[PDB]
Amino acid sequence: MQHASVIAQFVVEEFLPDVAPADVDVDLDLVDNGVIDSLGLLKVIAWLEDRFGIAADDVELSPEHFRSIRSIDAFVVGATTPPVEAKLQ
Ligand SMILES: *P(=O)(O)OCC(C)(C)[C@H](O)C(=O)NCCC(=O)NCCS
Repeated sequence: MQHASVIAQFVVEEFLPDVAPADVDVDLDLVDNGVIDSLGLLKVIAWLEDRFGIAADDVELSPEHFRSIRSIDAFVVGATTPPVEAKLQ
């Protein structure tokens, strides 16, 4: 897990940026925020894939992928771990 704090900040900042993301239990299943799994996922995959040019086929989309931030961290780290100071819309 590299820059794991950025991953929580990346997802948490999108939902609650007025709250310190490092002060949020990053152990919460993003499923509650599943709102991003469909509407945000379409925008994130289209924008995120374009930014790194990663084909969606490389990874399958499913609710289990958002079950926990740690699970996603492994898939992202296994392919690419891009650290960012803040989430870009
Ligand atoms: P949302 O809560 O409608 O997304 C829920 C899940 C993740 C179950 C979604 O239906 C799914 O099967 N996975 C992602 C599908 C997808 O490509 N989303 C973009 C347009 S819905």
